[PDB]
Amino acid sequence: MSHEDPGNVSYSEIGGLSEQIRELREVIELPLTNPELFQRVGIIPPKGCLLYGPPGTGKTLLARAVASQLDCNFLKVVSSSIVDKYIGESARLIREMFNYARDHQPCIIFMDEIDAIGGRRFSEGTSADREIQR
Amino acid sequence: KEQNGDVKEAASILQELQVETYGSMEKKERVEFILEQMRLCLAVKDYIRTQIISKKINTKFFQEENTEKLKLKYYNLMIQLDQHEGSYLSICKHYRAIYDTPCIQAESEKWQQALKSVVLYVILAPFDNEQSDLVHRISGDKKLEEIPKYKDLLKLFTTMELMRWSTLVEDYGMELRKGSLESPATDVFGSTEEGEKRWKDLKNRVVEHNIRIMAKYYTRITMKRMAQLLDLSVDESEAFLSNLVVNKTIFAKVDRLAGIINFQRPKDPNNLLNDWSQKLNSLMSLVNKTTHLIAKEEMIHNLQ
Amino acid sequence: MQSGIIHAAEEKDWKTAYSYFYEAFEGYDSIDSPKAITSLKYMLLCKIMLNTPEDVQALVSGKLALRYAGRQTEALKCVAQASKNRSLADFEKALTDYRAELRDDPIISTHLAKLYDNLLEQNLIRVIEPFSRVQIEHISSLIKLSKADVERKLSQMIL
Ligand SMILES: Nc1ncnc2c1ncn2[C@@H]1O[C@H](COP(=O)(O)OP(=O)(O)OP(=O)(O)O)[C@@H](O)[C@H]1O
Repeated sequence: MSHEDPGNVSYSEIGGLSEQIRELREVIELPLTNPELFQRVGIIPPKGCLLYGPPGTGKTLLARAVASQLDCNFLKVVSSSIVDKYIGESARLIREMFNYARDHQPCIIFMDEIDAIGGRRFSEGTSADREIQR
Repeated sequence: KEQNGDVKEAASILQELQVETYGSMEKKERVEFILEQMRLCLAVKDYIRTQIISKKINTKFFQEENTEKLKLKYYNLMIQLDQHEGSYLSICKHYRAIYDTPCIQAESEKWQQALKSVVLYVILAPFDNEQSDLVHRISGDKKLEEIPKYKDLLKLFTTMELMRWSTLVEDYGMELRKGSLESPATDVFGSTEEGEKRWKDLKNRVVEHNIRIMAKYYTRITMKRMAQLLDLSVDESEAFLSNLVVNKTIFAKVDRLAGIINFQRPKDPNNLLNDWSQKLNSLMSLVNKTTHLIAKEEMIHNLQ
Repeated sequence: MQSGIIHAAEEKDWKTAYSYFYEAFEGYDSIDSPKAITSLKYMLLCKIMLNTPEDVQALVSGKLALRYAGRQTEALKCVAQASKNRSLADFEKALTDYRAELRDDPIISTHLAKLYDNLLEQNLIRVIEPFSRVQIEHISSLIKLSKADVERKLSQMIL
């Protein structure tokens, strides 16, 4: 909860892609400010979103700017926190994470470099390949 | 309003009502609009739909603190639908809410007839434990006893006993020409079919009320005595006792061939009868023993 | 549907007989109306065969039965209502106007004779319940029937 993103101004300086920003502004900000519009239509608010690169760049910047624009609460997690050396209990630390996500809600959570922690276990091998699957 | 509407035109607005309920919140004007179609639904003659759209109104309640006083005047439209067909009890609790409009009044004639309208449905409602404590809330009021017919009304309820039904018609048959207030009798006797159904209702209520004391006082009775007691033929008594036995409100066995009829006494062959009776009676003087003990103990210490 | 008819002539299982007609109606729904309107008659009648008229009104009150409501569903509701009210006179009064729908019953003798044998004691439980000692001649006037077969049926009720 100690992550610091400058801007504000930095949010105005990123430029492209405009319409992508106009998608994320909505999917992120609208469900919080106007939950009433969703319950009328019957549409469920999207609970997740995927932003990938680098065909171009600007992923982390843009989302990080939303943290400082929407204000409210923001939570940043580095992908290096999943291993925990022996006893991969950090898996249950995800349950802790979602515990306080249910307390401090609303909140925004970032997941960067998910390919290391969300791989496909295609070739069964070594050891820690499996713990990540857990 | 152009074509004055019909079954189809009133149905076009129906599907459009709920479109803006979840679209936006409007305090007053919308409510006034959402009650506009049911008053046309009475002219549609279809009641099963009128009760659905009226079921959308109750979730909007409580509407008080806004208007105040107009929406309290709409209940006069709702009681019309509820009083119509199947329920006399549904108007019971709601007429105490239509009684809150003369509370702000500032009006005498409307209020004075509001009291009779709220007091006379007790007979039209089937007896229930909720009715018992319902009538006690209205009893004892300072404004209520102003009506002399209210003393007759109350007399039939308090401690029961018996009365001639024709002498009852002497008091309640004058109220048609009497008035001042003719509105309660305008609802009862306004429609010949309505008035007749409430005549048989009053009869059913008085004969049912004569029964519940007989149920506590018997023991047994001759059949022919109940006929002269209820001022009707024995065949009519057979009909009455058939409905009372299928309502299983009171168990009885009434033998027509031998003339011996009775309500209860419950069988209770051995166990529970002697158990409760004998034992609790014996415990009376036992638990009262220590009670009068301290009575003499204090009296003797007052003078010594 | 045929599974239902054969089970109705077999009379062995009155439960699954309603299940077969229910599924058959699920097949006939949304495509062919004439088969869907005639499918409800058998399911509701087999529920009357089970002596459970209370659930009939609950099935016809759903939004699915309102589109298919018609002159036949009132003939089903009136048999459910006469069995609930336990009155043969109302049943016979409605039996003449709905006889056009009564002829579609493949076997009119089975359901009517079993229902008559049933409604017999459903009319007896009203006259018997109020008092234990009862004369046969005056109580037979309510049901309007000779005393012979009546005593035969009562003794059967003891058996
Ligand atoms: N739209 C933009 N406006 C301003 N600076 C930008 C923009 N896009 C990228 N940058 C510069 O790129 C740097 C990193 O941003 P970003 O998160 O896009 O890199 P990245 O996604 O890690 O790149 P890659 O995915 O190739 O590793 C920032 O320091 C910023 O100065």
